[PDB]
Formats: sequence, structure tokens, C-alpha cells
Amino acid sequence: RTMTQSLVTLAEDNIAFFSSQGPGETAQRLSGVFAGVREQALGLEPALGRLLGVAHLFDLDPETPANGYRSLVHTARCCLAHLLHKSRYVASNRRSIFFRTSHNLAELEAYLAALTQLRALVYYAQRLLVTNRPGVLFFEGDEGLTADFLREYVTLHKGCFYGRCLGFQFTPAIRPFLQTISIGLVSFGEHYKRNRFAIDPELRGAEFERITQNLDVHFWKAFWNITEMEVLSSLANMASATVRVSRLLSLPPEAFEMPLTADPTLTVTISPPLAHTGPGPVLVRLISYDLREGQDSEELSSLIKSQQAPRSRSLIVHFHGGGFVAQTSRSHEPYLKSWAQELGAPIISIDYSLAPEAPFPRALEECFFAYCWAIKHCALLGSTGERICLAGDSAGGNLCFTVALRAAAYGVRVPDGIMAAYPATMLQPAASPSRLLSLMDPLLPLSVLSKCVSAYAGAKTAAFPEGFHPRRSSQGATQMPLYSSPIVKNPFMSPLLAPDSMLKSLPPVHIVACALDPMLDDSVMLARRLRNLGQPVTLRVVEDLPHGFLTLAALCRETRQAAELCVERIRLVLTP
Amino acid sequence: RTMTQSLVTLAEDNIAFFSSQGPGETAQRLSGVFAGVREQALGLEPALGRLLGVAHLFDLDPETPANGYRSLVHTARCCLAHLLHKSRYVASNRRSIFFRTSHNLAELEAYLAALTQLRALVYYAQRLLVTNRPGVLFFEGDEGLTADFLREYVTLHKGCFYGRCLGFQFTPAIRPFLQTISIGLVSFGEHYKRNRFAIDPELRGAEFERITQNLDVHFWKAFWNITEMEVLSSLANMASATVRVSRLLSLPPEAFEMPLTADPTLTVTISPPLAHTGPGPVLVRLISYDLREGQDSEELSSLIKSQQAPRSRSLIVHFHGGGFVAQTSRSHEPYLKSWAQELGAPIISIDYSLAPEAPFPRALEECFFAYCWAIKHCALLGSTGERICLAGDSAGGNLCFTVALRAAAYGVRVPDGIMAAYPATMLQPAASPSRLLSLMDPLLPLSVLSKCVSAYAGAKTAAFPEGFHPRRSSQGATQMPLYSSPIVKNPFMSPLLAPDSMLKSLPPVHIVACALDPMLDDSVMLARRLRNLGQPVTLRVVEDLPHGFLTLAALCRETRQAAELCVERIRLVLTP
Repeated sequence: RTMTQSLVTLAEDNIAFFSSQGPGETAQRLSGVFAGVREQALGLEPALGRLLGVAHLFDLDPETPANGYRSLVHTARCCLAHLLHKSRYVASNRRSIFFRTSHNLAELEAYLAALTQLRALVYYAQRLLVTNRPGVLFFEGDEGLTADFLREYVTLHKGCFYGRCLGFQFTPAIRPFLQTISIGLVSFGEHYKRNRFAIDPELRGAEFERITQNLDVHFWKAFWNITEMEVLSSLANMASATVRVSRLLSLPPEAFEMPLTADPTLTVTISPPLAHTGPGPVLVRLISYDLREGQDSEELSSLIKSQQAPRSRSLIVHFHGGGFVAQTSRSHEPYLKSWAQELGAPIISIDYSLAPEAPFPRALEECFFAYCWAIKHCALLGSTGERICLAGDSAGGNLCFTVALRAAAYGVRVPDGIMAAYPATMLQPAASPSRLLSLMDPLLPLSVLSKCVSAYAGAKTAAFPEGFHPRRSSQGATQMPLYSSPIVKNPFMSPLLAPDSMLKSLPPVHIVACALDPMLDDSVMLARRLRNLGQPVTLRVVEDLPHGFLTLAALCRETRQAAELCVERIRLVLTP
Repeated sequence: RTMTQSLVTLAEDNIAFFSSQGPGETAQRLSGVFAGVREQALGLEPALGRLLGVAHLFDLDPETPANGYRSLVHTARCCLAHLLHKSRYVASNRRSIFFRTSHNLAELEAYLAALTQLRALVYYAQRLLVTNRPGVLFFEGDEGLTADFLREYVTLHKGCFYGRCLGFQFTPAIRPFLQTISIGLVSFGEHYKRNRFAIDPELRGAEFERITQNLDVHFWKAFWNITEMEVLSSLANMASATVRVSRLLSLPPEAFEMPLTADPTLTVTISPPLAHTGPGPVLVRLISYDLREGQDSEELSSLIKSQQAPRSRSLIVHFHGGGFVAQTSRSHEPYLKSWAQELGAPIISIDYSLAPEAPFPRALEECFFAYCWAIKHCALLGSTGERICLAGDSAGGNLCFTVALRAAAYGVRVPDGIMAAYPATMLQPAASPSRLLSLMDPLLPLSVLSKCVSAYAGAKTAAFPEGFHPRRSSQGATQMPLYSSPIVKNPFMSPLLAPDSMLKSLPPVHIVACALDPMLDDSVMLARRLRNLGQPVTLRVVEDLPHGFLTLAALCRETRQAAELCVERIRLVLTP
């Protein structure tokens, strides 16, 4: 309340400060800009108040302020505080007209656009809040009305977050990296459309919002694995710790023997990953700190595709992230090598196959085969197998859940821990308050996750009160195929809306996320759907960071303490 | 002897191990490879012994073993130690033929080529030493026969230091960056010729050694200021420290007046810097940690081109480097900001004009004008002028001798100390034992600095015993115009061959250098020409690093303390 009035009480004087000392256009521009600033603050105060009150009404626990409503309120108050600081500075420094009016004119115009767009988004979040039943942050409606809701929200235009104001909601110590990532991605988009703009940030939005609705997942397939090509994969490894064992493996494409815990004398044989195209080489790769006992012999030396540490205690499995479409296992070492420094475990970072050329169930069976091969060939991997741990990543968190839960349907000993960081656990398309901030994020537009589930599932190719009208996206109405066949509503693909009776045997789960991800409301529903069953799950939320910070640890101080947050919670699995 | 004999005692068995266990071509290949290795070591040992004896005979002081002879001896010794370690590993691990013979065949033939080419270079060093008078590091001959020596050097072929073994003489932690850098040059060269190479290192030399002799100075005008563009400068600026004063200036192109310290009552006026094309704006930019007293007023704020810190004690001048053709003042920030953390002085990183469109004296008097303007407008720069400390780089290391001593010709007071990191003080073209290893350096070959003096000067466009026939460069004779008109004989281009009576009034000098630079023999020659006059000059040498590492401070674990060494000797000036 004191933040909103402070912009209003400095309005008329600053309107009178510039309108009385010049008849030019800039006096009218600045007076109208500051009148719009006070009007937007005063009109945005009560909707923010209702949002924060029901956000208190909405969260699962008081310890973790993790909802979409808190994130939208945080974005709005960050914009308001930035406008307040800029206003205080210009008010304290308006003795001369030494500063050019054009620069601050364009800055405050962009911030006017930011405040009016956040006003539209906060009104839409309030509409969703009224429409749904409180207590559930998702929607129970059918496909048609959910698609109508998603199209109605995505009709808005994003000319402010993608221009000069890219990254106001984050730490100021990270913004130049976001700007050069934007420049590089626009550069690849222009180069590949053809098969400068970095000086002027005003024209950055004029392509950064067109790539939101004019992008293909085959084209983002290059983006996650741009850290794979032989110059940057080599140039990203000086921050990586010391190592010796960085060898690939090649598993045989034939089934073997494995027992079940319900009766040790009875075993169950399960076929290799066929997916009606023929089993192939399950390509895994072992990353270990040193050569372990019984590991550097011929049984491991015979499977590489073209002193000794003692008997190990517990191997750590790993599935990479990268949207199930890119970022193979050759990219996650610079924190995987830093993982092995203190854990002391042979980290087999499985490179599972990637969508859409290898969708489910191929993408979920060879990591089911590699996990199955690693309880019996334990000495071949330099491990014992009396205790198993797990790891998860950006997209490989649902795959971290699914392969650790369908094993319980087979009777084989499941692991006793899950460490999935910001997982994509809600691949079923539905509107959500935290998925509303998917059109504004720096690294990914709303179309990253819209076309991620098209690749995985193998798909075949009043609204507003009168007088309120911000800029609207008139660049063609995007009508994409987002149909939900019965192969998408399942734990095996999205383990929330799974039947309740088969989530009881889940391992203990440790999960982290950030407050400003689209993968925030998805992870929040996980805690609510398991705290009513007695199973313990711990969700930790961080702030001022995007999603995709695990491959970005050696960049800033706040990304250091967030990507290291995965490490100390992954070793709680290791104790008996 | 024991390092060379130990390569011989495991030769006959190594031949008997492979030639008696297979009739294929690889047996003859490996036997010939190890015979060539043993004969190259045994024939290169006596030349190395003569070179080390005369290297002990030739250096100035025992404290700093810095010549060309020590550097060539170290290169040969490092190649021999690498081959010895590889032979030890292969001899200990030749129980099976599991390792592919082709890979070690290619590595060992590359090392055979390396030993042959280093043998040719060591023979060239011996012939040079012999020919010239002992005691003088440089040659006293005329232009014609020195050009004959240079061409008789150039006709050699360097197909070994630029292939897979690119960067053996340095630390292994630095080599991946050199590999990506080499990929950068080969991609730049093929793109610039036209207006993949990371998989096969054998084909890397076949383009790199053509790039060496087929590049232009305008081509190299982009490499050093590739960190000047806004995306890479922004991507490098987070490692720098915090700042608030990073403002450019714009000096008036009109003459003004100085006193003389010989007699304060008499006065002298500057002739404005014309270079027969008209005086312009002396672009100088100020870097300071905080706003200082009398600095943020209207006088400084009226010069930007389109609490308060107290009365400062002294300023620090800075001239950038970059071969006089690139690397302007907009590329030296990320370590210049760390300079202001402890020094407590305002850095004026002067952006002087750049060769070849602005040769001497245009590149000489603008920085003379900027230094002259800072003696009088001291408070306007937030200084007092009670002490001048001066800094230098690869190319700016002669600026702290040329314009820092020509002020004493004008009678005005001179700075009380010079810091010059690896200065280029012998721009007159002639060969030396440290200019010998200018064809093997990764980041710049010999045709970089030999063609950067045509830019600065504004130029107008038995040999071997019988049976010794290594690979020779038959790709055209590079008969470039390297004529030396008397404009390079003068003191104000290369101060070693200056008249003796004027270097007496030089300020005290502190110079750092590396043991593997082409600009090594010149920097040790500088201490020779001043230690016989009584003026104290200190020279520090480092190892395992190239020259050009000041912009590469925060990239390796060994360049961190080497670029910190420049700061350590730059604060010794500040004491009275």
C-alpha cells in the first residue's frame, strides 16, 4: 500500500515539472507516461491484494511459498519497485535537462507496457481463480474448454518482457547472459530462416515474440545440445573437476534373468526394448572418480563402442534432461564430475533415446533395460548393488519417477530415493497460474513445452472489462495440434493423475524447483497428491532464477548455490 | 645423458616385440618409428649440449635464465620427455594388441616429425650463434644478408607443432583453449576466403600452416578485437569487478600550454597532432572505482561523446596493446576493473589511434596529447598529478618508452616508473634465437608481428649436412616486402638502437615476460642495454604460457597469478 501510493504522490508534481517548462511533444509524452504510471499502480493494487490473500489461502504448507499466484505477485511488485526506484532517481536528479528525454522516455514507455501487460495477466489469473475450485491449482475440465482457456490466455502480446526489460524479475547479476542468449537464438533463427540488432534493444522484441509462435521442436532440438559440439563441449570442461574414468559402454540387445522381491526363488524374464523396430545398443557411460575394484578388467574393456579403489557401496544412476529431444549424456559432465568429488559413487549417466524419432515406449524401456542391467553386472560397473540411488534433471524427472515406479509393478527391488530437479511431471496440457508465466521467460517461450509433449506422445500432424485494451497479438491465430489421446493420461507419462492405489509403493522423493518456472505448479501438485497418503516428499523452492540452471553452475554466485542444492539432497539417499 | 639413454635401452626389444609378431605393414611402421625416435634422440643430444653450454655462456644474470637458447632447449626437452612417457606407458602396456596400432602409429609419427623439425631449428640456432659475435643477443648485420637468413628460415616447414601436438610446450590445462582457438582461426580463414576440423587433428596443420603464410594484417585486425563486440564483451564482463565510473571523454583538438621543470618561468606550447590530416578528438576513457572529489561536476560531464571519494593522490595512465591494429580500449576492461580494486587510482585507458590508417606520428602524438592534457586538467580527471604511473601491453609496452621518454626531450616532468608487460621493443625486422620459435606458437605465428610493423611504419606495397632432408615448405616462396627505411632506425620506434646519451634520463622500468615468446630476446636485450649504464631495470620471466595472456587472466589456473604479477609490479611505482 505504501509502495503504490509513493508512485501516485510523485505524479502530479512531476507532471507539472515537465509540462510547465516547454510546449514540445516531450512534455505531453512524459506527462501522459507518468499519469499512466500512477493509473496502472492504483488500478493494479486491489487485484494484487486479492491474489496475495487467496495465495495465502492456496498453498500446501506455510514453510514453502510455492504457488503460481505468489510468482505473478512477485513479478508485479518487482516491476513496481523498479519503476519506483527509477522515479525516485529522476525526481532527485531533474535539476537540469542534461539527460536526454528520449532515453528515459523509451525506458518509462517500456515499463508502462510491462505494467499494463502484468495487469492483463493478473486479471486472467483472477479469472482462473474464480472459475476453478480452490484447493487444486489445476483444472478438472475437458480438453475443449481447457484448449479454449489456453488460447484465450495465449492471445495476449508480450512486447515488454522480450524487449529491453528482459530479466527484471531475476538477479541483476545474470541479465547480460540472458541478453546474449537472446542475441544468439535470434541469430540462429535468422540464419536458418535464410537457410546488427544487438545495439538497439527496442527491436529485440520484434523477433523474440515472433519466435514464440513461429518455432518448431526440430529447431529447438539444436538449442539444448549446442553445448555438445566439439568446440564448446571441450571449452566447457575447465570448470569440471579431475577424473580418469569417462568411458562409454554398449549393452547387448538381448534379454537376461532377473528375480522379484516377493519370492527370490521365482524370477521374471522381460523382453529387450523392441518398440516394433528391433532392439539396439543401450548406450550408457560410466563416470567415476577412480578405477574401482573388479572394474578395469576385460569385462568392462570389451564393451567400449568405437592402484584400484575398493569394493564400492552404492552406484548412482542418472538420466539427463533436455526436453526428451536433445542434451544427451555428453553435456552434463561439468557438474557430474563435480558430483563425484564428494559422493564417491560410480555415476552411470544413461543416454536414453530421444523424442520424436524414439518416443515412448522406446524412450522409457532402454533406460528400463539399463537400470535392469545394473543390479546384476554390478562388478562390471564397479559397484555392489546393495543400495541404489537416483538422479533427475530438467525433463528427466518424470523419467526418474516412472522407471522407479514401474519396477515395483514387476517385483524387482526399487530404489529408496528420488532426486528430481524441476521435473516435467504434468505433460498433460492444462492451464495453471504458474504456467501463465510461460510467455515471458528468457530462455523458453510457451512453445517449448507445447511441442515437447507432441514429440513424446508421437502426435500426428467476459474476457476483459470494456475500455481496457493493451497490445494484442494479431500476427495470426496459432491453431496447433494439442490433442490428448488416451496414451497421455497415465502415470507412465504423467504420474500425478495416476490411480492412487499404485503410488503407495513410491520411494521417498526429494524435489527442488524455482519460483519463476513453468515447471512450478506441476511440481507443487506432487506434494499435495502425496501428503494426503502419508508418503513423505520434501519440496524446496528457490527464487530469482530460471529453469535450466543445472547446466549453468559455473556462471554466477546465485546459480552456484542453486545447482549445488541438488548435491546435498542427493546424498541423503546414500545412508541406510 | 640419462634422459636420452633411457630412450635407447628400450629400443631393440620394442622392435623385436612388434616385428617378430606379425608380417603386416604395421610391424615395419612401428619398427621404423622407434628406430627414427632413437636416432633422432641420439643425434639431437650433442646439439642440445652445445646449446645449453652456450646458453650458460650467453645470459646476462643467473637469476633470470631467459634467452632463445634456453627456450629451444626447453622445447626439445619437453618433446623428449613426452616421447619417453609415451614409450614407458606403451612398453608397460603391450601385453595385448587391444589398442589399435593406427592411433599410436599416427601419434608417434607426429612426434617423429616434431623431433625432426626441432632438430632443424636447433641446428639453425647453432649456426646463428656461430656466425654472429658471442656476447650480443642480436645481429649487427645489414638488411640483405639478414633477409637471406630470414628467407632461409621461412623455407622450412612446420607440419608438427600445429597438428595434434599443438601446445605441448605449455601446461596441458591450456591446450583445449588453443584447440578451440585454432578451430576459430581456420573457420575465420575459410569464411574470409569464401567471403568439421575438430574431429581430425591431422588435417588441422594442413590448413593452419597455410593460414600462417596466407594472412593479411586486415585479417588479424579482427581477431584481437573480437572481444570488442558487445556480445563477447558482455559475455566476458561478469568476471570483472564492480564499477560506477566507466565514462569516455572527448578532448578538444586545439593547442595549449605547459611549463618546463627545467625552469618554471619559461613556457612551451604543444604543436597540435596533425599528421598532415587535421587534429581530431583524442578519445580517452576513464575507469575509476568511485566518484572522486571535483570529478563529477559539469567540466567532466560536458565531454561525453554521443558521496564523493576525496582528493586523489595520483593517477595511473594506461595504453592498450593489440599489435597497433586491433584491441582498442573497449577490450581491456575485465582486468582493468580489477586493477582499480587495490591500486586506488583512476585509470585513463587511452584509446590512441591505430595502424595502418593512422601510423606514426598520428599513433604517437595523440597519446602524447592525452598524456600532456592530464598533467594540467588533474582535478577534472579526479586526480592531482603528484605521481604518474604507467602501464603497457604487447604493443603498448614500447609506448611506456617512446612517449614516456620523449617528454624529457620537451623539458616537462616525466613519470617516476614504467610497467611494461612483454614489450615489443625491437620492431626493426631481424632474426634472433627467440624470434626462431615464432613459427611454432599457437595464438600467433611469425607472420603476425612481422607484418604488424609494415602497418606501424606505413610501408608502401652449408645450410644443412648432406642426407638430412626433412619435410620442406614448397608452397611458394613468401617474398614479402620487409624493407627497412631509416624511419625504423629512430629512437621513437625501437629504443634499443637509440643514441646512448638520451636513454640515461629514463624512468625506472619493471618488465615481465614469458619464456616462450617471440618478444623474449628483445626484452632481455633491453636489460642488457641499460645495465651497462647504471639505470636499474628489473626483468621477470614466466614459463609455460604464451604472450597475450593479460586478457586471458581468469581462464586458466596458471595465467591467474601471471597476470596478477603485472599488478604486483605496477604498485611499486606509487611509492616515493
